[PDB]
Amino acid sequence: GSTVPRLHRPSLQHFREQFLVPGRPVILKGVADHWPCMQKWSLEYIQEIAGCRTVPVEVGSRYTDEEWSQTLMTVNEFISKYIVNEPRDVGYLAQHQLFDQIPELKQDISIPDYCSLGDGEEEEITINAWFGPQGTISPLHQDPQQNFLVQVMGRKYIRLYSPQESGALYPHDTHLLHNTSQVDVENPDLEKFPKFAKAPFLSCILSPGEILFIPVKYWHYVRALDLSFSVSFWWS
Ligand SMILES: CNC(=N)NCCC[C@H](N)C(=O)O
Ligand SMILES: O=C(O)CCC(=O)C(=O)O
Ligand SMILES: [Zn+2]
Repeated sequence: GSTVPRLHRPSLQHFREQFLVPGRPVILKGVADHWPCMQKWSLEYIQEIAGCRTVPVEVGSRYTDEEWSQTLMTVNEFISKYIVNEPRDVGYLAQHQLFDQIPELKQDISIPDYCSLGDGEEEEITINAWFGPQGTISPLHQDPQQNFLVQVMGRKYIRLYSPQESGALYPHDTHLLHNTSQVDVENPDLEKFPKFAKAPFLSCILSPGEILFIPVKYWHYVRALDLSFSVSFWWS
């Protein structure tokens, strides 16, 4: 397919009419690139401000693996065990509302102006942190809300499939995982999932300072290319 469009600070109206309403993905430049987090956030700063706090940690390459698990530890332990000391396994501080837990970190980010284009309340917006080493993989899935995924540290390779292509993505037959694809995006078993091949997609490498708008129910697949930290905003 082709690359996700990059727009420098588009007006609220242009974003509403060209991406929000028709549900098209877009990268927003010049919006979050000067949030205090962009130059302040590093291992040391995160250790100093958050190192002592308990956080949920996902262990295993993908959350669809059988030998995959969720455990608890301090931020310092996570960085030590799963980032800097030659990790033995993939650890990932994923989908954790770190900013409700640590209000001092919320100072370093903001609510994107584009969120007020929706029907939801600003404080009903779910803010999650995505902190982990190079190689963390989030398998193909969809979320029930609009998403502003802001990249702070490192880069992320992201694959996007429109909800119309849901048939060729073979969602799990479980209810519980029905929002998660059965296909390994970067190595698809075409013999078991032959329709995944002709399914068109958008993709991009998301870099620090860039915001990825993921339309509601838009399927996304995410792999960290470096030591990465992302902040997702779920809104309506
Ligand atoms: C997205 N990656 C991950 N390693 N954990 C959280 C996955 C739960 C949820 N369904 C989601 O992707 O938002
Ligand atoms: O960045 C990732 O690893 C996945 C993030 C995600 O799934 C989301 O923000 O909805
Ligand atoms: Zn998601």
